[PDB]
Amino acid sequence: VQLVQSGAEVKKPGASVKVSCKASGYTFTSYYMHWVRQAPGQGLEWMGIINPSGGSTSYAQKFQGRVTMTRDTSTSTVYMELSSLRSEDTAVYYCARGYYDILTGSRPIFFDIWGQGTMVTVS
Amino acid sequence: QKWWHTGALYRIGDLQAFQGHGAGNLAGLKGRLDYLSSLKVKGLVLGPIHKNQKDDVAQTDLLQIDPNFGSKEDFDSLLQSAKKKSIRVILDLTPNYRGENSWFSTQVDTVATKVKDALEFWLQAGVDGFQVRDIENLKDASSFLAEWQNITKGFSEDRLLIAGTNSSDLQQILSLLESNKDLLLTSSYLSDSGSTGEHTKSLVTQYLNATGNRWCSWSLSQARLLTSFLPAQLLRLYQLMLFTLPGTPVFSYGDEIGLDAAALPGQPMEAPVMLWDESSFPDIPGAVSANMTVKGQSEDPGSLLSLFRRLSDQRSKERSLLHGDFHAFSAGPGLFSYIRHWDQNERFLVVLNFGDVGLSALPAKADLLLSTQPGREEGSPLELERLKLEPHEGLLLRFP
Amino acid sequence: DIVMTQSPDSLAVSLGERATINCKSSQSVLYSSNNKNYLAWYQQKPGQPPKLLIYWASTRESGVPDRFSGSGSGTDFTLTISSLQAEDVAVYYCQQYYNTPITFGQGTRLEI
Repeated sequence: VQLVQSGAEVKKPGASVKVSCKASGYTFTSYYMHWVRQAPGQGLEWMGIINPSGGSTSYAQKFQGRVTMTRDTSTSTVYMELSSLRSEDTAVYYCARGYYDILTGSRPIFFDIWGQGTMVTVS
Repeated sequence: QKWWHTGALYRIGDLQAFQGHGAGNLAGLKGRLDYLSSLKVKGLVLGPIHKNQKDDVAQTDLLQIDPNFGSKEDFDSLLQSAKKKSIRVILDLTPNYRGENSWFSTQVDTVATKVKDALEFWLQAGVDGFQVRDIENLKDASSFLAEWQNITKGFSEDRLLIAGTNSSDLQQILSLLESNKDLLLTSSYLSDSGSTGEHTKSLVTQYLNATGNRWCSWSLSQARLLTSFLPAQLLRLYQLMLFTLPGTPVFSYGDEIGLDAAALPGQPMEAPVMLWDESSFPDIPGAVSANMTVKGQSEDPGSLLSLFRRLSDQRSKERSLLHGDFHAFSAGPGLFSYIRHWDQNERFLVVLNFGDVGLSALPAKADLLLSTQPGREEGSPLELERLKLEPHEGLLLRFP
Repeated sequence: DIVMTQSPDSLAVSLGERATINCKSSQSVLYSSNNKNYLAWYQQKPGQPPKLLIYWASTRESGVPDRFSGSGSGTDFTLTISSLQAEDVAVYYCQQYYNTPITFGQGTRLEI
């Protein structure tokens, strides 16, 4: 039971980056998948959420227009794509599994399973 | 008249989303019939609820209820409680409703036989009608709808068949209705919000003349919410129109409170959680305010739920709105205005301003029943020459 | 959007001593429906993702030692470590999930 992300990537200003996040060990379509990025030496910033059962998303306003989250249920993989890259986008990008409260059937947004992370560097 | 002529239909596509996690069974839905009575709806579109192993024709049984929804005896109990409260039950029989292709990709004859046999089975069980969606994916759908309509209507005249399409084209709709001329059909014909009042006027009048003013359904989709196509500023306007067009208005659960699936992060656009109070969405407490819930909107006369109840009450009791006699006169660029009448009963005038600017508009003076916006004298006569509409305002007026 | 402020930004504490990190939120994260505080605490070591320590402001995730404890309510919360140990050198974040967008604290560093 783990989440494994794609390798580190280096990009030029104005390009796009697509990070993958493969799930293993659990029912993929039952847990929401969030994305959190961390600039070097900085804090954590939540980007958005995708629900693997249906594909509905919800992005933070800061990233509305540049972020796109998709899913492939056959491969159990979540993709996050960021366009119009600038210097502020150099960060480690994590995919994180949303907690599921078995008792109440609710999904409060805190993260029990994290991915390795993916370093994206922008010139 | 026919029961589905006497008011609005109410689609509950997901039982667990409509009621709450785990309570999504037929027995639990019995406890919501009082609320659905307060909406004055005449029929529920329920399901599908049958056993459907996804994309597997042999392991799909339209005659057996998925245990996660209850038993056959739970369904019988639900039918009697609804009958005692004058609410009818429509069963959705779309076969592969858990897969991507609703009608499978193989064995068209076997799938059609499953539906045909399910019609006869559930008619004997006491259901009042059926709905089949995604008709565009069904080969020779016009022929199958004719066979299914004959069986449904040959069992009893008080039984209904509802077909659903994603299509918005008029020829593709007219060919589906050809061999039927009694099928209630729902489509994306009015789905585009960007259409002006002049265009909405053209859509309605052109459809009624191509169909010979036959009884039809009025809705924005075959299953989706009004908020899937309309912004909040147009919700009240469209609810006034759908409740005052000649035909049966069809809604989905949550339309009465303006339920917006995008407002709840992560929720499926097709089956969002129904917001009864502040405990309905405990995942993200800040996402739901009181004005978004049934409990909060029930205390507000200006709420969308209060308008839904007022329009539904008028649609099910006024004889001019129960029978389909309708004429829309030219009255402006962004205006849609029409009269509704039947013999000598009370007549109703509907004036709809789809634009963002005030636009100017049979007796000289008529009594205003309600407006989609506050600040007017309801129960005090207005006049139809200095009629002035605010942006996105709709008016309903009475005169004998 | 709810702002999370941690205090202090850096904390030096000897081994086997009480370590106290505070977290303040610009808005109450107490849900009056279930009387729960929608707050979580994470631990992050260099080169590694954050690790969930505490949720519901005071419920500890299975596997986290007993010395870690979370307290507080409403708008004020505290992460406390009874006796600091060597493997606890990390950056500690609080996170609210009462509303969207999800926001974190700036982080507190914990050294010997």
